[PDB]
Amino acid sequence: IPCVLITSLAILVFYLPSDCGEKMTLCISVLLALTVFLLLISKIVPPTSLDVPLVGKYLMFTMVLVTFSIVTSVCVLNVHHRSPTTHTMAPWVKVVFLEKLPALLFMQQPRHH
Amino acid sequence: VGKYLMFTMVLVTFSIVTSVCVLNVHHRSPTTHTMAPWVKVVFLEKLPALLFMQ
Amino acid sequence: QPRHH
Amino acid sequence: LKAEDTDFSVKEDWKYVAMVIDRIFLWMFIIVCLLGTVGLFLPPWLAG
Amino acid sequence: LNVHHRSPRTHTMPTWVRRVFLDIVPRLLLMKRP
Amino acid sequence: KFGSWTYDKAKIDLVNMHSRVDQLDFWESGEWVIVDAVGTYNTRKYECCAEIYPDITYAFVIRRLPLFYTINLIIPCLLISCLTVLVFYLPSECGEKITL
Ligand SMILES: CC(=O)OCC[N+](C)(C)C
Repeated sequence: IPCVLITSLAILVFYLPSDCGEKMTLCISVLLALTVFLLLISKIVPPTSLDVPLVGKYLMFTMVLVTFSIVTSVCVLNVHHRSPTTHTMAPWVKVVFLEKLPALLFMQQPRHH
Repeated sequence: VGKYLMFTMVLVTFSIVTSVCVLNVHHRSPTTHTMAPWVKVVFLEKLPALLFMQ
Repeated sequence: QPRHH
Repeated sequence: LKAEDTDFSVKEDWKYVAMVIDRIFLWMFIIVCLLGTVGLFLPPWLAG
Repeated sequence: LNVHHRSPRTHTMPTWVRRVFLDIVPRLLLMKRP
Repeated sequence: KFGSWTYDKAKIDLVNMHSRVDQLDFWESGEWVIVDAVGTYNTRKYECCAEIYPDITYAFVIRRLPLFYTINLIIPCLLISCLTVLVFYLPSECGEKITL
């Protein structure tokens, strides 16, 4: 139950706005909690190498996914904090991210101004 | 005591999910989102009155 | 301190 | 407004300097991390 | 972080810092200002 | 190392019943594997006693099966170590570098 509850929070980082300034807290906490539970389980089972527990395999897979999520969150934050005085938007970035990909995801940019 | 602790952890996990959703709603602007009319009529007129927010 | 203003 | 613009420009210069320091050290740390992982974790593959 | 939060009200940027970290190093790292 | 305690080579002498340690009825462990297990005959003199005392020494060369500790130490370590450089790509405005 603790593992399931922790693993249910793995995807929350991608719905958290970049402005709240708390993506790193959530994703790092999830990763560390999963690591702790993996270590506890390792303490429980014998240290043999004939097979891996399914629960441990699942925890390890989730840990890899959460590490990927941390990397992606860092990239998303870097993209979010960009200005004309430091970066330039290439035309392909516009035509892709502001026109095509939003349409595929049912985003519908407002473009009020 | 363990049963109580389990129940409260489930509740707190739900609260974390709800807090992510609330934060997402809080940081919305016209430049990126448009408020649907139903959102207005519900969340700015009806539900606030039920909750004595005025 | 620069103290420009 | 003119004074505000000038001050904002100088702050932007400081921010860009900080960004450049981050970028150079990111380069150095990637190089060191890859080199060190190969140097200290290659030998373990050799024996096993 | 200390360098990033500097303002004219608190600091003055040396000429050599401006020269180096706005001309030389950014080009050497394949990054160009707008 | 096995040997007689109070009888020197002139009174009791050891003979290798067979070089390899017998593993016919061995109980495999799942953590180690016996690569080689060989008994060697030796004689040596001791400062205690004026005579030569023989002995047979067995060397068990055992190899560790690495899957368990790989999964439970090495890969968590690598995943944590992959994040060491990300702080330098994090913008200073986001207010989360020190945390990472
Ligand atoms: C005589 C006697 O008791 O010797 C004991 C020590 N040892 C095994 C080295 C000879």
